[PDB]
Amino acid sequence: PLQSYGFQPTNGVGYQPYRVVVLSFATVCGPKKSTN
Amino acid sequence: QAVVTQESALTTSPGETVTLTCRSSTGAVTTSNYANWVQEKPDHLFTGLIGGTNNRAPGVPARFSGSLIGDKAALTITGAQTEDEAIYFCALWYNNHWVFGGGTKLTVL
Amino acid sequence: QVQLKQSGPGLVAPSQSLSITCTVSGFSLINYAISWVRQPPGKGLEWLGVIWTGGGTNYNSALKSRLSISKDNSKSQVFLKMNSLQTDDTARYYCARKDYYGRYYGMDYWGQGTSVTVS
Repeated sequence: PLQSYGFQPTNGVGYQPYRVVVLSFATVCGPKKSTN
Repeated sequence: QAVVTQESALTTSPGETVTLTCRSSTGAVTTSNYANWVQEKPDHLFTGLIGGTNNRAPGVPARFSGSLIGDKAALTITGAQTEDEAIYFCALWYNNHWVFGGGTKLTVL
Repeated sequence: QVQLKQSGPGLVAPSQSLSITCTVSGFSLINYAISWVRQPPGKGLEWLGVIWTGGGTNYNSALKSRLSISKDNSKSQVFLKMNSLQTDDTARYYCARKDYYGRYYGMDYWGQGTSVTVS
């Protein structure tokens, strides 16, 4: 029940895979902007 | 930078799904250039299949399923015995104007 | 019911002018835009031009500037004009409805078609 798609440098951009990273959303806080 | 093409050849037995790809001159097509799929009946009847490079048209059955499957625009129809005998055109929005595809003849069984 | 109508004699000899009209029901020219497509015998469809919803015309770049398209907001009529024909211009012409406001941004409906023949 496992299907493998072969990837090689010869394989085109469409055939070749592109890595996908998905981020899902208090501790993780954005930087606090500080002026002078 | 204006070539639009289709395989112009399609034949799917019922029960198996097929993908037909329309390829532009800019390589992989982005949704920014909107992709459209239209179907031609042999009686000069036209209808809209896919819009927005991912969105199916209103009133066309969900069995019609078109996405950016490949690098270029593509369309997928599940096999049907009778109603799929028609021509299909791919459309891409260049910045200035619209380009329409060549047309693909589907002949089921 | 939403519907597109277009009418005209069609039969033209070379080098004179004939115009085609598209008449619409079920929608307003304010909520939609109208695009025209052309179908020569046995060849693929090509895009002619578009009228914007609230004024402003566009035409195919390669298509001659020696032509004009026109419309009626109140009575919902649209007119396409060709001021000089040549034998390559014989084709079937179609009017079409474009909804760039709507979620279905592409053309929604198309005209019922008119035959235009040279000689």
